[PDB]
Amino acid sequence: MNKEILAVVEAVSNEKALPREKIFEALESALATATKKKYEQEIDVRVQIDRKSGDFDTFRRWLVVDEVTQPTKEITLEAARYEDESLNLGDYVEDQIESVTFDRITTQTAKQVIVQKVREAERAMVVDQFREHEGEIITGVVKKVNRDNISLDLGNNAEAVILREDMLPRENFRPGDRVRGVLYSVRPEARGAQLFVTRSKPEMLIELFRIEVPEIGEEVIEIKAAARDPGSRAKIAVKTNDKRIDPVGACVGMRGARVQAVSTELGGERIDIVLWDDNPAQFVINAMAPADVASIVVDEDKHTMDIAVEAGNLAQAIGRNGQNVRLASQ
Amino acid sequence: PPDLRPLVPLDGGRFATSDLNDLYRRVINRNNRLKRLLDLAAPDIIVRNEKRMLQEAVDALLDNGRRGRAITGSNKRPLKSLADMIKGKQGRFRQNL
Amino acid sequence: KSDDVNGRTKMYKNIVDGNHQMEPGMPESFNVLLKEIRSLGINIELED
Amino acid sequence: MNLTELKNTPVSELITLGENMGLENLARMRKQDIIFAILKQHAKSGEDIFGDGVLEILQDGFGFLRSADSSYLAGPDDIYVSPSQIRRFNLRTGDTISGKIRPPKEGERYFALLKVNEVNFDKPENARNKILFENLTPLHANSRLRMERGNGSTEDLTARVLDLASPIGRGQRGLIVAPPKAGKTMLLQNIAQSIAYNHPDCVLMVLLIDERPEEVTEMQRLVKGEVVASTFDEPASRHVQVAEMVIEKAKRLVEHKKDVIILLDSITRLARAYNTVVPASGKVLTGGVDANALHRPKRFFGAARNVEEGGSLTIIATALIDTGSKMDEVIYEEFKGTGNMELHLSRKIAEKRVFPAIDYNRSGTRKEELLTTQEELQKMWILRKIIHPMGEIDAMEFLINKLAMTKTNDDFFEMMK
Amino acid sequence: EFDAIKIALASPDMIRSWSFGEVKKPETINYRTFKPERDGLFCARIFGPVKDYECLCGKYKRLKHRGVICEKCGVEVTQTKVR
RNA sequence: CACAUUCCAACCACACCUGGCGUGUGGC
Ligand SMILES: [Zn+2]
Repeated sequence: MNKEILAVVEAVSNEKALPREKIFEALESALATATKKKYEQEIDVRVQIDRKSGDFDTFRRWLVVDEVTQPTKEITLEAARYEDESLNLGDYVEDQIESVTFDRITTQTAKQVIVQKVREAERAMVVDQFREHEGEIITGVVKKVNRDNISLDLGNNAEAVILREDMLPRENFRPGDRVRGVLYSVRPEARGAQLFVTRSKPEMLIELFRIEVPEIGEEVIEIKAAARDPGSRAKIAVKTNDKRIDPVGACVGMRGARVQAVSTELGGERIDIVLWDDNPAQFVINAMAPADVASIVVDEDKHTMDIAVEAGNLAQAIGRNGQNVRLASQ
Repeated sequence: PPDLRPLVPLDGGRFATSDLNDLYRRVINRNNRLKRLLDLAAPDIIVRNEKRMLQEAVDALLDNGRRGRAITGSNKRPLKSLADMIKGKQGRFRQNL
Repeated sequence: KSDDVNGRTKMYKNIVDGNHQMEPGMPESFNVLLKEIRSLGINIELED
Repeated sequence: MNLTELKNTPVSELITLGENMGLENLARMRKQDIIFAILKQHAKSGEDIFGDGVLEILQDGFGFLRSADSSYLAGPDDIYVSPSQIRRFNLRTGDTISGKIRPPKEGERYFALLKVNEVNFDKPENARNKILFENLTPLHANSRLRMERGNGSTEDLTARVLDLASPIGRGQRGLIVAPPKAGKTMLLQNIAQSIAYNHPDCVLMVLLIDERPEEVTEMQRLVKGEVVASTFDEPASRHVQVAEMVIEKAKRLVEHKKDVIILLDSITRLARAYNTVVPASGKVLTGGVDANALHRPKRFFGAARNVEEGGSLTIIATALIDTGSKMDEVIYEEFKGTGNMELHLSRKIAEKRVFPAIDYNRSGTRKEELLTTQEELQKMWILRKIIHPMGEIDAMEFLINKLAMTKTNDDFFEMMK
Repeated sequence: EFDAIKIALASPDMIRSWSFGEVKKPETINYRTFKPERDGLFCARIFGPVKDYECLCGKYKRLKHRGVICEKCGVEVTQTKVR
């Protein structure tokens, strides 16, 4: 009976994680699905269980449209003179009352839809409370590994997914370690995992600097350009707003003190820390650095840039896979 | 042997027991009572009657009904002894061998 | 087929494996009779 | 090749070392599998290994040697020990042991202990000549553990007020009573720093039960001492496990005539854990705590005492109050009159961002006459009489100002005349 | 396997040799718990383990402890067929 | 130092049931 409904709403474990209002909304959906499965005809029904004053009372939704298929839920947009509508849309009736909500199939569908709704609500809640920290480095142990994606736990049943594109090709995972990344995507409507954390994207590098470099975070050394090759090489152009600070001794550190740390965090990724410049020439010279550039050709109609490197420094300006150029193109 | 003695948990607190169990229990009871009476220096006639009762119990366990008084354990029916589990059309030879 | 506590299982395992051959063993009820006679004041014993 | 030599260095050194040793990519494995595979491949070259770790008794009879890298938990690199060694050399929980070890032999999966060389920093020959814990005669604290640095740094005030509010001694029983976000962490860090500086002879250990990982990683590199912790990443089974581990380590060390000082944070988390791992006994009171759910916290706390033959066990745990749930309160309730020394921090003082926020007269130490001298005790009484009529907050500010003018407390005492 | 069967009288020493214990209590089992008595008509240390490879006190229930008796009840952990 | 075992990705082991005995009735 309704006493059983109150006992159910009071005997939940996650009481505030899914409050009485949304509990009774899920129960309304349960009873609506039950009444739908009762009659062979399809009819939308609202319940309004009356959380604290009274019991439930089913109704009959019309879904006012000019169609006639299954007229149990069909009524024209002009039927408003008798039965006291007086509307254009939204005209619903309260004809059928006092259905049964405790038999076998009703209990089964109720339990099923309640499980579904509570798990969905708790997943969406534990993801949404972390959504405010989008674009930050977070800790947390991984849960399970697979050939397509991995799972991470941020504490208090916080499920996060990391897809294969977010993982590095030779990134190493084992249930037990704390793989740290940056939250980048949230989809609170996803049927499954929706907390997306990445480490292959350049923004993580910024966040990496945000947890390592004290210069960044105060907007004194702005991170302007960033291109990546997972596990191979990251080309970053960071500008200096002041004059007495050199990124080769500030962003790089003291003889590879910061660049080495972010490389080990990224799993051995070469990090070319150069200076951003308002001139495309110096920008592309710093992009292919270190090298010896003796040419510059610019074309704004085709947006192309030709750099004839010196004879012999090919492996110094192109190298493996042309990364020194490809990342520059990126 | 214990499992060779029929004793199965019936429906409820009651157990389906064998007729040999009652015999062995009565034998043990009278033996313990006799051992107690021998320590308290009971009168000669009392220990005589106790020995007679223990003899009755052990011969009933051996072959009930042969002494002349077929004692019953339940349902006012003759009890099943060790000799009864061998003789007749219900012993081991006629039924289980 | 009836009494061998360790023969019927062996026979079933042989038959399901396509082996139509038996093992004598010893009937359990015979050991039961041996114990029952032994429970009396009578000693029954198997020789060599 | 020792176990600790790979136990303490960071993961990066392990990476370069295994990459040098010509390994499968070790970056795919856990720290414990890293050390396991490296020790495997080292023994595959023909070296006899040495190792160390704290023993844990299992109910099947055999024991397992854990490290502080796993926070004393089950891992692939745990060293198996037979029950017969536990018999002959008289081993038990808490006995830290170092000696000859080998990788698991053919078909096994855990290291084996060959030859015992050090039992609780002692010869294994005298390890059988030990005194038990419950047979000890406890006492009050007589030796003073001075917490003042004397250098007069800015944060050192939070230590000097210690010597002015609640004295500490070897084997003291201290309870920190404070609401959340009042300044318990910085207080505990200063306590650990001052103890490790002024008393480097006594072993210093800290308990972090259901804490944040950032606090753990900041603690493990701020204090000069081996720390153990357990965040909320793990079930309460891990918390109770590390609880027996640390308490038995302290017990065996004090049995070896050593002074142990444990800083536990927080006892409320530990009580929640003990309550949630204990089965229901049908005895429920307000808050949702079982009646026997508190026997384990009572045991862990009553483990503190001052031994007469030598050594002592000081246990200083922090409790949480004003957390909105009555259950926590009930915990603090049974821990109200159990301790003989308390540090009461009121949120009313911490709300003004004036640190340290310590309630003076609500704090105190029982039988503190045996910890300090006569001059110091008289000056403490005079200071208490001066601070009593005034309130909490600006009176604490008054103490902070009077402490900041002088360099050490000798000048403060002389000025108070 | 074996030759002819021999039957004769049972000497008291022969009975004691056959005996793996002595039943003293006239009780068989308990009402609440269905476990057998200590040394009644249905005993464990006298006849054998009621369950397969599991002692009466539950201390030695694994196959590794199979073959030995306990320290309190003293029941040789084996199959129940020994009963 | 020695005896002796080593508590956990599918799954192997953790299975399945009242003729104790009597009475009554019926059939061959
Ligand atoms: Zn047992």
